[PDB]
Amino acid sequence: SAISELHGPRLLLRAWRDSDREAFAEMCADPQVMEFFPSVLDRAQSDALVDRVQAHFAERGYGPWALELPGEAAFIGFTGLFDVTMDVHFAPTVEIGWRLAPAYWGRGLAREAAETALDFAFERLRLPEVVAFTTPPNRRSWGLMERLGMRRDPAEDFDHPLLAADHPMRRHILYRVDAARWAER
Ligand SMILES: CC(C)(COP(=O)(O)OP(=O)(O)OC[C@H]1O[C@@H](n2cnc3c(N)ncnc32)[C@H](O)[C@@H]1OP(=O)(O)O)[C@@H](O)C(=O)NCCC(=O)NCCS
Ligand SMILES: [Zn+2]
Repeated sequence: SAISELHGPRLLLRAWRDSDREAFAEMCADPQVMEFFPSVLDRAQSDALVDRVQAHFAERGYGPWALELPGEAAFIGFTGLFDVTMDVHFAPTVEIGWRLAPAYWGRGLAREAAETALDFAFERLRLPEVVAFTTPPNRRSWGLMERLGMRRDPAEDFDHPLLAADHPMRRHILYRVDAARWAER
């Protein structure tokens, strides 16, 4: 396979390692990290998530990269691209998502990771568009989407189809950025 690593000024976006699973599990168990998600995850659930990531990298050659901070930390979380195949109005497409350990918030690291992942999406993969979705309360998350230059149509708000019809977290907002908008920043 030989999954290609992506480099920013500060960040290394790399394939996941066994050593990552411990660090990622405490992130998944952190109520500040998982605040706008349905719940925190146990070790088994966190490992399942990593298995899905590795399987995504095996099939597609890209995925949510593990974020390394050379000269500081081996693992501060993930940022990158996931294929959207679920039954939503904007499928099929590619989504960008991110999760940082709280110690690394407020540093522009999610921004830098996301810019590196989108550079890849538009320059190497040459995708027409990348989406991002989150819940309205998760201001840190859609705050990053709009600072990245992604734009929301409130009319494109949707109920996540892999949650229950009456799930309290069901309502998601959609941000989009196309090759043209990304190149124009
Ligand atoms: C969503 C999340 C990744 C955002 O991370 P973040 O660190 O807030 O985002 P950025 O990398 O853009 O950093 C922005 C902050 O750094 C500051 N900053 C400092 N130096 C900066 C730099 N060089 N570049 C950019 N921002 C910089 C900005 O002013 C801003 O400060 P503020 O948040 O207090 O206003 C993070 O809150 C998180 O992991 N949350 C939990 C997981 C989650 O919900 N993910 C979304 C799933 S839908
Ligand atoms: Zn959600």
